[PDB]
Amino acid sequence: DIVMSQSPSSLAVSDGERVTLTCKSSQSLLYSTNQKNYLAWYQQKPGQSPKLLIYWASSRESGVPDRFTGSGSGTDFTLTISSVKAEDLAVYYCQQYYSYPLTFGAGTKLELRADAAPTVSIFPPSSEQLTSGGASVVCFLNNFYPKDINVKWKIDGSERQNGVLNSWTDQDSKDSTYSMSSTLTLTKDEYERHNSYTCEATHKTSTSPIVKSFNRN
Amino acid sequence: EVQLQQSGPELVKPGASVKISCKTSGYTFTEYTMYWVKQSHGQSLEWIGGINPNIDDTTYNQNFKDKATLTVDKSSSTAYMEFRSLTFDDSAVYYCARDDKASFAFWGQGTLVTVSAAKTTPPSVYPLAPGSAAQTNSMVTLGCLVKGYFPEPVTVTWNSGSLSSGVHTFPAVLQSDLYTLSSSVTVPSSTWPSETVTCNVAHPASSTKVDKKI
Repeated sequence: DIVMSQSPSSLAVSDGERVTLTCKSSQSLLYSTNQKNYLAWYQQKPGQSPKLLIYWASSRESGVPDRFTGSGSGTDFTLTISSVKAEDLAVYYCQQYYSYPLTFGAGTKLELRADAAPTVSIFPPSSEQLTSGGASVVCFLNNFYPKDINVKWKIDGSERQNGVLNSWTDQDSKDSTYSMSSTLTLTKDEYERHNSYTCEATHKTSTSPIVKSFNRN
Repeated sequence: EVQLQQSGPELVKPGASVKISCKTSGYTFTEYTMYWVKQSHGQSLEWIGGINPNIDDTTYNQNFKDKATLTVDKSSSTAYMEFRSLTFDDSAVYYCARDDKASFAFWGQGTLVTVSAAKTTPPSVYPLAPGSAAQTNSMVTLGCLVKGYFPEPVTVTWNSGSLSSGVHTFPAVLQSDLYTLSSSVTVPSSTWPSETVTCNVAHPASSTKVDKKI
């Protein structure tokens, strides 16, 4: 089957700059009789249907604005946007129509900028949690950027990876930031056999990891 | 121009069969072909297959062998798609694709088909509060955990919509055939703990509403 790769996966852009997307195929998608390239670029909004923008990889569809243009033929396919807007926050795809079965791309998403970082969001477990027979300590990461972050759970100096439930959010529409929650659940007698719980997270904009912990007794 | 109306969300158990429709209007059904695209993992798109309604030409993907058989309706002008032997990896949103020309293809609104061996439970909520007596930040953050509900979604507001600013809603995670979520809002230190706050969760599938004061 014809497989396609996309590069890069994600990139941070500002308002008004030029965005170039690359789609590469393993085989040639050029039909020699009519010099056409059977590939089309896609665009899907969060909560809406995916729509087409560029057909035959070099021509514009009616209804698409003049900022969306495409170039390339055969193997290298390029989609160049002249000036992005605030409504251009979407995920782009490229799909070939050369041979069956049809395959899709990996997906490219654009981001915004920049410079967000958290300090402390440590919440101890409440009294209503232990009556149900379990225990749960949470760690949020609000107002942080970029989304590439690593969370680590430490219990009395020992690393524990089982029971960690992570959850990432999308980009905010007010300050262009992200939020991440990490919930470690456990049973009730394991919570009483330990005292200290350390919430560890390493960041890119800091040269030292932020350490913070709390005690049970 | 052309309308592609599909079915709504369905709650099905594992082992049954689900049928997905795609109503066509505004154009003739016996001229253009219909395709199906399965969207998994949020962003990844998978091709299911296609059907020619006039000559009964049917092709399917290698990943959908003995799973998806396509059937068209020549009298009601609509398409049908049925699945057999549903498993846990079939939790995805499915679209019907209208192959008009090689220039443009029209899409539908999508059918959310989730599958779990799962009963509708009322959500149990617990308030969260920081256990420290003092802090260095001028803001105090709070939250409440929503655990043990089915199905999606649950609308979580704060103080009956008055504290709408600075709210952060996290997506749910499936653990033991039931979803869990959380929320965090930022509160200035001039109100807490002299002024009380409340968590308002709502579940229209269970018709419950519990208020927890922090």
